[PDB]
Amino acid sequence: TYYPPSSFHFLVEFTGIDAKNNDHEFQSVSGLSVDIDTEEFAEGGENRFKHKFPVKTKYPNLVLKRGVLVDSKVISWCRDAIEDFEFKPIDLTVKLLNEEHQPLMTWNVVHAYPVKWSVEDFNAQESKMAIESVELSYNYFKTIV
Amino acid sequence: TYYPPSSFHFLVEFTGIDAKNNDHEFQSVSGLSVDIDTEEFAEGGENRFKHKFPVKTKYPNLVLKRGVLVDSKVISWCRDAIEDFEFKPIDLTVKLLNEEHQPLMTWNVVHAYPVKWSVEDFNAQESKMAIESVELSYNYFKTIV
Amino acid sequence: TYYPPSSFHFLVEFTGIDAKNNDHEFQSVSGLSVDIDTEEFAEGGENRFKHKFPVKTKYPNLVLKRGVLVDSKVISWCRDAIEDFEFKPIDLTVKLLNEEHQPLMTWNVVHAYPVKWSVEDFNAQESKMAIESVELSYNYFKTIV
Amino acid sequence: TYYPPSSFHFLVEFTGIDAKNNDHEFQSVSGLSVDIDTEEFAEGGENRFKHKFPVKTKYPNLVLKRGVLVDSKVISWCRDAIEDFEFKPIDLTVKLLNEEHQPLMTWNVVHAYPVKWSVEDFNAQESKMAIESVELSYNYFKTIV
Amino acid sequence: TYYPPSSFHFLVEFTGIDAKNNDHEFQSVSGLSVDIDTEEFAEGGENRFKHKFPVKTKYPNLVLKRGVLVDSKVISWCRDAIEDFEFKPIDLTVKLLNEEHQPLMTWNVVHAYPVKWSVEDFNAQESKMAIESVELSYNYFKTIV
Amino acid sequence: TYYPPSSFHFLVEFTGIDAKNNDHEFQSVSGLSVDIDTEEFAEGGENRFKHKFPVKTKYPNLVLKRGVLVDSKVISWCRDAIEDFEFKPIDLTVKLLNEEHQPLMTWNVVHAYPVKWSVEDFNAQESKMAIESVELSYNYFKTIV
Amino acid sequence: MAEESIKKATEQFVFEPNDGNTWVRVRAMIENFLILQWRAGALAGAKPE
Amino acid sequence: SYPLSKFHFSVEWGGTKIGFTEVSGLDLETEIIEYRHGASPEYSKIKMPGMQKFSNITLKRGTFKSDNEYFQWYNTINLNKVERRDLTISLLNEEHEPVVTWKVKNAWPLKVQSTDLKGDGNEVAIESMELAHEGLVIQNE
Amino acid sequence: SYPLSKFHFSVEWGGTKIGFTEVSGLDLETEIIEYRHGASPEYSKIKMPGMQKFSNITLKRGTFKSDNEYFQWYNTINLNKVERRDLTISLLNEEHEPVVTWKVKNAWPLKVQSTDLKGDGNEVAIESMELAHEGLVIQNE
Amino acid sequence: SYPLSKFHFSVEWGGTKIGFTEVSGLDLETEIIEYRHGASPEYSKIKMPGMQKFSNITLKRGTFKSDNEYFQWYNTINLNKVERRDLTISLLNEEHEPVVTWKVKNAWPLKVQSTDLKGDGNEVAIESMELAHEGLVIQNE
Repeated sequence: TYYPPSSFHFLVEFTGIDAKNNDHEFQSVSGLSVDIDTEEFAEGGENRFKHKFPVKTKYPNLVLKRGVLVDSKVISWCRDAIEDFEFKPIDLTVKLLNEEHQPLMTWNVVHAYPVKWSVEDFNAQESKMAIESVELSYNYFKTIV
Repeated sequence: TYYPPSSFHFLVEFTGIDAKNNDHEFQSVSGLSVDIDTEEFAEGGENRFKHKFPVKTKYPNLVLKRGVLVDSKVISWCRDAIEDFEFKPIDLTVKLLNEEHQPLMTWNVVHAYPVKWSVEDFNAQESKMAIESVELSYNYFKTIV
Repeated sequence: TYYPPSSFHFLVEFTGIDAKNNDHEFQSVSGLSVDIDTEEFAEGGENRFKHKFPVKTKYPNLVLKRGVLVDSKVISWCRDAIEDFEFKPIDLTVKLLNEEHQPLMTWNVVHAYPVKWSVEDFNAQESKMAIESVELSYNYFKTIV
Repeated sequence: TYYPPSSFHFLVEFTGIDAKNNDHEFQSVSGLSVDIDTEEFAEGGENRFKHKFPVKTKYPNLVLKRGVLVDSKVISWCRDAIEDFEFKPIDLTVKLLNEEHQPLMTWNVVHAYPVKWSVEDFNAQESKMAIESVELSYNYFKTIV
Repeated sequence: TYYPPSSFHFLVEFTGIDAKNNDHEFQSVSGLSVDIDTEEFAEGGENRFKHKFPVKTKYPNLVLKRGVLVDSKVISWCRDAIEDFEFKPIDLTVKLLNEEHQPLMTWNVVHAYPVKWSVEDFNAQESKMAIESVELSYNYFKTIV
Repeated sequence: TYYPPSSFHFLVEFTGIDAKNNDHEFQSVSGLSVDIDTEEFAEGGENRFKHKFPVKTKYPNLVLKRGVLVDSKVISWCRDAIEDFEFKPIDLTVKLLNEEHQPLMTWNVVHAYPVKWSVEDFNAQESKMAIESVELSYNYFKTIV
Repeated sequence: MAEESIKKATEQFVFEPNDGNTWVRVRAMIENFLILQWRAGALAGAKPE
Repeated sequence: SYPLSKFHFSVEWGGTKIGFTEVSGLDLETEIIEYRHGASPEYSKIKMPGMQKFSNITLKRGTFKSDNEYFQWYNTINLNKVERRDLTISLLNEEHEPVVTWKVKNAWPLKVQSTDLKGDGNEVAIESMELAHEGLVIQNE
Repeated sequence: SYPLSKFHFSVEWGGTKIGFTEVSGLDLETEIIEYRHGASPEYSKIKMPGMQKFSNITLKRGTFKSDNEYFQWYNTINLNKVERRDLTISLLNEEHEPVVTWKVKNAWPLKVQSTDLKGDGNEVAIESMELAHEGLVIQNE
Repeated sequence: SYPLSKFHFSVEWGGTKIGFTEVSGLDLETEIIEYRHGASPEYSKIKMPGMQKFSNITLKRGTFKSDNEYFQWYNTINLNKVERRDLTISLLNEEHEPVVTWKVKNAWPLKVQSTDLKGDGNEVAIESMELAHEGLVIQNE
């Protein structure tokens, strides 16, 4: 913009999981990008370049981090998939906020489910917070702005 | 939480091995995580994404470190497997503790056995403690909280 | 030259997309280079070297970076290709400028289209600007100087 | 222990080679560890984990370092194997010592022979000691403590 | 020598391209080396070593760097090959100079042609010179001294 | 020894090449080492270890570095092999010296010939000496001490 | 049919604050319902627009 | 028409006494984010505000018989728990009333430093404390 | 035939008073790009101008009753927004008119520093501010 | 109504004498863990207590004939073994009784420093010792 916005003020909301204020707060969000797979072809007589063709649109997994929370609803949902193969996809909204705490821009993440859950190593000789990490697979996203 | 807990106060307990206080104290614990293997498929006519399907739940080995202890019961158990192929799996509990020294949260590790044992290199010109390391394979874990 | 020019003053212009002043300003430009693929052959009796032959001219993708802009025309164009497979290639001009703000030298980029779009990770604990990145595929370029 | 021992006081002894005091002194010892090779299997109907089975116990080579000694008996033994393929395996003892210079713990290394010998690079512009390195293959080890 | 020469005073000259003083000045030159490809063979009964045989002499490409020059004759020559597949190999001389600006030693580079041309990335936030790079393939070289 | 020797005082001599004092002085020497290739076998019923067997003795190439010398005899010898495939192997002696400048220990390098020759990159903006590097292949070595 | 399904989907927002952070969530949800109906062949049009 | 002096003040910290020898560290600070796009006619950057910081506060007092207030507060730390307090610092007028007030949120003690002893140390034994906090507001009406 | 003195000056910053105790940091700076081609007869580099920089400006004043101008300006910061001002600094003659003027574009406050308190601090309480800006022009006609 | 002085004190360390010239390093320190979640309205971090530290203690005394107490304690170190002692430091009243006591757990000597000799060194030869320990408790009743 004339002065572009910073990246440290944002909100993560879930649809299909009971809401709690402690499940909307995260330390970091990553994975909001996309790419197109292509193929190459050489045409006889054309020596200046090879041709390139698109094939598929590709998205990476969405990664969320925060300090450990013991009564999380999101984690209970993750456990049902992890332990029993019960899968029930959800939708999600990522919001980048302005100074009035209203959205500048949002991302609509469609049909997501859990593929990973972990907690970082313990160390008796270091002063650190216990950090939790969750990774989700989804089909695509759209933006609103 | 409002103020998340730190990670430097914890306890490791074994079931099926004679207890000694010196076998419950460790410098570091790692490996408490999980992931899901998936497969991909391209559907003709659908050019927005590929489909992804789950196949299996996967767990990494559990790794424990401490200073060298010469009369350990855990090591005697490791030696029977290492030297004679006598295997007798055990269960284990990992506890993350609060200020009253009671569990905040625990991990139930099921059917574990030894796959690795080592001691770090000696060096005549450095001032260092001798460190021992043990790695265990297990089937799965559950959490209680 | 006697005193070679610096690299911090330049302009990016698009043909086929409605113009806005905010879409001509970028933080960084990269990818203006080329190479020739070759093949090798060993001739019996010639032991001093192998022969090398040219096959094809090759170009890398063009990469543009800037702070996040919410109403960009270039991004709307990228979305049509990304979301619906509607492709409509454009031409582009890269200009390296002198002190009168006139071109020292320009690059003519021919038949370009979008293959990638991303925004860098958010971090609640760091003071940073949100940065956007766009990558384009093209056939070749020519220079004017 | 209550206070674990340090790692800078130790002794290396050989059986089957004429003894000299200068062949029992080393700068560093490494390789005293072990691991178990495993295989995986997926059982139809069991989607919580894959099965893992042990196959073999594995040991790394033993590595010794010291300053260059010109009349070493150990090196004469290494040369017979290296130059003429005359192999005659030996046993070895690694001792970790206490303050009375008696063993805390020892390692019994069984049926060892030489696989490597080297001396580090010379450099006219650096002030350094010439360092020699010897690597041995062995079948297994046992511990006494 | 008794006092070996330094490497910061040298000249690059081209044969077959119209001369200009601005095309003989470079920031850096690299690639003046050579190697011999070999093959191995094990002879039954000989256990001290394997035999090695030479096959071919090999040379790397020659790489030149300088600040960007807009009216270069060398670049016009590079463009004819790059854009139209018109190839016309040239010879080249690399000269290492003494204090009277006469050659200490020279390299005769035979039958060279262009395989690469690039210019380094632009960055609006850094104070830097625009740098150009050219890479040439050749058959062999000889030295005169 | 009681006090091991340092590594900065040594001499390189050639047999079969006319001697000059300027060809016996080097900045650095490397490659005086050896190893034994082995194979593995698993015996049914033996689950404590795999068997290992020796196959061949292996040596690395010998590498010499120094400041550039223009009238070297060693380089003329290297050129005959490099340019015309005329190969005539030589023997070589590496000497590690004491304070009376007499050998502490020597290495006898047998049947050597040139496989590589290079000179490091020139840089107009750095104050550096021009450095030359030569690499030789040989069959084996013996030591005298 | 379509009206009943949307009506049920919006019940979850009845007692939410009436501001931009709600308006955006209501839109995203309705659009997701409709894009599925479009892919299914109920709605006309080459692309969602 | 005259400025205020710096020696008459008081500190309310939840202890039994409000007299101190020295108070320091009442600072506020903001980070700066810089930017320049390649086509700009100016060869310098544009600046805007980033995230905010606060400094630690240091308090100094003389040691008195049977007063162990500093140690006792420090000793309330239990793993990740501590007693947090509201700290009020005030510059006083001739009627001993507030003129300028510094309001500090959520303070706790980071370190407690004791005195050094000397055979020829003809001086007062002075103890000190360093406090962490989460915010400062300045009032001057 | 005589040089100017350094004690009679004024500062216009959008506040209610123009008197200050101390002003510093009115600097200008340019980077240098160096080059040498291997064939040159000289064994040193040629130099040319790079990108430009500006220093931060520091202002110092005494604390007065009911004057909270520094805090109030600082407190206009709201995420990436701040009130920006034109700062004019001037050296005065005997008629109290400008002689030398320093013109500063887009300034805002980076930090506000309060005073330290001492039991034996027989002095004036002095507050200070540090300002960021985007450019300086010097006028002396 | 008066503060304590700093020159009348004693040290009990297991040796034969309790008189010292100088004592220093009786400090306590705690680390700080910081946190901020992206959705917070405040642009600063929340703080909580981490792990704890202690400083080494330095003791200084004059050299006397036939007194080698410092060396003898140091010389009890044998690889990883050492004689550990309870160190008690006390500030005294006019009756030579304790007022303020510092209690130190498990101390041993890290270093022993001897004096420097000078031809014109018209002064007392002073030796010193630095001690490691595992904890400090402060008593003032």
